[PDB]
Amino acid sequence: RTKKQAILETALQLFVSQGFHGTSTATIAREAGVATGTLFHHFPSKEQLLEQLFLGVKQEFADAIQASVSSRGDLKQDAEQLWFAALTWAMANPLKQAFFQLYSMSPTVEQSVRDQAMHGILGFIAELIRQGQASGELAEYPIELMQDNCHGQYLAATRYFVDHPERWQQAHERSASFALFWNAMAVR
Amino acid sequence: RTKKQAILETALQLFVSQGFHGTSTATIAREAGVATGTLFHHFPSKEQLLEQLFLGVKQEFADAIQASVSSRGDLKQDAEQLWFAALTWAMANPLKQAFFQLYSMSPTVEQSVRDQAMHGILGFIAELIRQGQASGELAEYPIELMQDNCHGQYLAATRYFVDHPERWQQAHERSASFALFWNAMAVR
Ligand SMILES: [Cl-]
Ligand SMILES: [Cl-]
Repeated sequence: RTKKQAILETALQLFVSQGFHGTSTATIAREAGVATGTLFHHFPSKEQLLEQLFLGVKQEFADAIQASVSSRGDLKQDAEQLWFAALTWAMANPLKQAFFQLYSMSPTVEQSVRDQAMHGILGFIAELIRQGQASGELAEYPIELMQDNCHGQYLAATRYFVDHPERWQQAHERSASFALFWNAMAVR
Repeated sequence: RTKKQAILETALQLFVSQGFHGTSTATIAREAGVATGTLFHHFPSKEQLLEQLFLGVKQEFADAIQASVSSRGDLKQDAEQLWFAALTWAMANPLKQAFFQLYSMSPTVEQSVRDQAMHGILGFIAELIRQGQASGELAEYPIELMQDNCHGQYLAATRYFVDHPERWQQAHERSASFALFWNAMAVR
């Protein structure tokens, strides 16, 4: 409805179907129904538009998975709720999920912007790992390697369930996905 | 050296720096030093060139990691050698590794071609998982989910070590990366 929102929504569609460098600002503006001048006012470069979109979608994801969890104090239970809320979000938002698969861990997004998403927007993930390490449930590996690992396993499980959508309906497949996630981190 | 190889190497450079849809066949042919006619002889479409490049780099990766293994019959030891050979390859080939980060798990490559790389070129990975399950060393989850998980953990660890190249020189960082990889799969 808003000019800025039409640009962001149109950019999301095009960056997924045609890529970042495969998409021109003229195409974005036209498909959004705005003058090229209006696009550059809100976003001075195509790079800034991608960065704002990236952080925006990351914030939506973080907000959805945290709002789905009401803790009872058990870390493994909360980790399970967060994992299945993340995977549910991925199946419910196929365009935004395809955007993560393409840009979340790619050399395309500036490392500093990927850092803001990792330690800022998803800062609570490292806090849960720290709590699990302190309680003796999680192994003591470098925190940043463990968060990248959570991120890689999420992308692997969502690739799997998008490729085999019938398996997302099978509890044995879902349980196996959490087991791979938890057992990578758990103390041995 | 060969006309076909100059094209594949040029396409690799451009598909990484400018993307697939951001790169034209004219630019590829020009930068490879070949006539557009020669490009289409070897590769009838830009899609076929990406697919042949993709399978080619996957075959090089598979060949390098398998050639670096001195197996003694211990699965965990062989998995450790394969994991560190894969990460060594990623650090040694920054362009081809960036190509995997961008295309290996992305919706850009045809699912059929991603399947040929997964079950054909890297078919030995599934065989090692089956052997580990039969020996009581690896958990019994669906093998395709486990293989996607191996793939996601590799991309996460190589993202980490490319972002922090000084940590790749630290044995405790390296050991922690294998621990996350092995413990995801191992029986509990
Ligand atoms: Cl969506
Ligand atoms: Cl390279």
